[PDB]
Amino acid sequence: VFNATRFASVYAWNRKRISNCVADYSVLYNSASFSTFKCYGVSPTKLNDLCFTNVYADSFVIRGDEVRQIAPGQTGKIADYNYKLPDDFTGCVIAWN
Amino acid sequence: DLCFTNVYADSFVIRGDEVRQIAPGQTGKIADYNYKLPDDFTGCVIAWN
Amino acid sequence: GAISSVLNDILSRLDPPEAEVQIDRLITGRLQSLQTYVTQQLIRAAEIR
Amino acid sequence: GAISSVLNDILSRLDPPEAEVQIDRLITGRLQSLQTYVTQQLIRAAEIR
Repeated sequence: VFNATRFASVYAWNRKRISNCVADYSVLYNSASFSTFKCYGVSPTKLNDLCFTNVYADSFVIRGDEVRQIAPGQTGKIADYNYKLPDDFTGCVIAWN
Repeated sequence: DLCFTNVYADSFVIRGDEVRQIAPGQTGKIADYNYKLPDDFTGCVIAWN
Repeated sequence: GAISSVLNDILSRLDPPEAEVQIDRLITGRLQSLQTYVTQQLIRAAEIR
Repeated sequence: GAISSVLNDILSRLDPPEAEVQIDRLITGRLQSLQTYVTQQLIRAAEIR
């Protein structure tokens, strides 16, 4: 999901199923890997404290200027055509160079 | 126009990409661990190259 | 209007800033409901009197 | 307190996220309007009873 050799295109973004495993996101704060890291429906530091039921990861690559429009309710040539997020979306968005 | 009682300036230098995380309620390495602003903090943030 | 109707879920999910906004929305809604309930109960109490 | 008093105008002009906030404001205001109307009607109905 994070360290895969090659992510799929946003045109056909891989649908990854994460289940029956321990989710530990402290690696992001335990090492400087990703420049951009933000959450909307939850807290970045409480992901490990709070346990979810079914976690799903979406991997895609877009232009740098197109990152700002990757969020719930956003519109543009990426949000409304290939990949869209629900307005009530609950999750986090991760980006790095 | 508004005159304050006591003014304290905190001068520090951080990584270029960490400036956007310096504000009340923001999250990040410096913000969460090293230097944190109060959530109800009243003040201004100034940065330059 | 909040993400969830449980205060514990908001506390365990969002940071103090956003958790406070969600809890404020929940408090506003529940307080409006309680004020309406109290007003209607006072009207019923006037009728009972 | 919203940008416009028409839901259709907000939907056409504003994006889904900001349109939702404005529609929530309009709904909230109209809800206190309905609450005031109902309270006045109930009080007048108690007097008429």
